[PDB]
This record gives sequence, C-alpha cells and structure tokens, in this order.
Amino acid sequence: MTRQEELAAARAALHDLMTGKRVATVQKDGRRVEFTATSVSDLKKYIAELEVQTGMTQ
Repeated sequence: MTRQEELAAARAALHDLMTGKRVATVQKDGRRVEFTATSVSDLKKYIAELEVQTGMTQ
C-alpha cells in the first residue's frame, strides 16, 4: 500500500544529503537505497521517482 514512503522519507535525508545529510541507507521490499554526497544527485532522481510513488494507495 504505502512502502515507498518510508524511503521517500529517506529522500528527505537525501535532499538533505546535498547539504545537511551526508549518507542515506534504507531497506525496502525490492530495492536498496544506500547513498552518500556523491551520487545523491542521481539518486535524488531515483528517490524522486520513489517520492512520487509514495502513498500509492492514498
């Protein structure tokens, strides 16, 4: 129902990784999101997709 939200929260850290955060690492039911302040940009796109996927069922 709403599993992409958890890491989408990780996105929150990720967008922060760009400045505040530094390294995000989460566990999902299909893929893994482990990133730092080097690929977080490319990741933010991936996580951004994730984000938009959040609350897929409301």
